Amino acid sequence: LIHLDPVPSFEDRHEIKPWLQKIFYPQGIDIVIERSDSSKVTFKCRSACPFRIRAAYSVRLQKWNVVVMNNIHSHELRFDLITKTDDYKKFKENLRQKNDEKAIKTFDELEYKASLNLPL
Amino acid sequence: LIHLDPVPSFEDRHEIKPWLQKIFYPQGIDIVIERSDSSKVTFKCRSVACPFRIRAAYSVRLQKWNVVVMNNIHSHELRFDLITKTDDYKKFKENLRQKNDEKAIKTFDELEYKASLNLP
DNA sequence: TAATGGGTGCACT
DNA sequence: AAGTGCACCCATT
Ligand SMILES: [Zn+2]
Ligand SMILES: [Zn+2]
Ligand SMILES: [Zn+2]
Repeated sequence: LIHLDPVPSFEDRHEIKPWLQKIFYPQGIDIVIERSDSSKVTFKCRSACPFRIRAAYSVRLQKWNVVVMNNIHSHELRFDLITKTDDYKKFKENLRQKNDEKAIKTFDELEYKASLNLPL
Repeated sequence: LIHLDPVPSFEDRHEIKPWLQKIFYPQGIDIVIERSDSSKVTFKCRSVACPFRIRAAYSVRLQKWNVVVMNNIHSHELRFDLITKTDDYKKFKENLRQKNDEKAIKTFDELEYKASLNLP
C-alpha cells in the first residue's frame, strides 16, 4: 500500500488519469477507469489483475488522496505494446498540448529504447 | 426463440428501446440495454440474474431490423406497479408526451389507474 | 467534497 | 446474450 505524496492540486478529477499515466506508463502499466464520480476515481490495468489505484477527495485535508494498492500484477508489463494503443497516442499528444517538454523527452527516449528491444 | 412481427422500419438502434418499452412495460417487464452497436442491440431485464433476452439485429441483406425474444423465462416476479415508480418509466412516459403519442399515453394512463387500485 | 464499499446501464471498441 | 471502460448511481457506517 503506497500513499502518493505530494499530490497536485487537481481542479478537475479528469486531470488525475494523465498525471498517473506519466507515472505508470514508463513502468509498462496501462491504467483505465474502473469507477469514477465527482469525488473519486479508481484505476485498474486495462484488460483479472488485482492492481488498483484509488484516488479520492478528502474534505478533512482539502485535497485528493491517491493510494496504490497491490503491486503484484498477474501479467507482464510491456511498454512496447503500450505505445501502440490509442490512449497512449492521445496521452502523448496531450503532453505536447501542455508543452510538457520534460515528459515529452522522457517518453521519446522510452520509445526509442523500446524500439531497440532494451529491458524496460 | 420467438421472432416479433411486425417490426417497424427503424432507422437507428436507438429507436428500438422506446418501441420495446411500449410493448413490455404493460407486461411488468422493465427492459434495459445490455449492449449496442450500429447494427445490433441486446436488451434484458433491469437488474433489481434473469436469463430473459431480447436481440434486435440489422440485416444488411434485407436492410431491415429483426427482433427476437430469447429465454422467455424470468427469475423474478413481473410487477407493473413497482415499475411505475422508477425514473426510467417516468422518463418513458414524458417521452410519449414529447412525441405526442396520444394513444400510448391513454393506454398507460389506464394501466397506471388500474395499478393504483391494486387491480390485477 | 463525511468516508468508504459496491451495482450496473450501455456505447465504445 | 461480444467484453469492458466509464460514470451515474446507491449502500453502510
Ligand atoms: Zn471533468
Ligand atoms: Zn496489472
Ligand atoms: Zn426478467
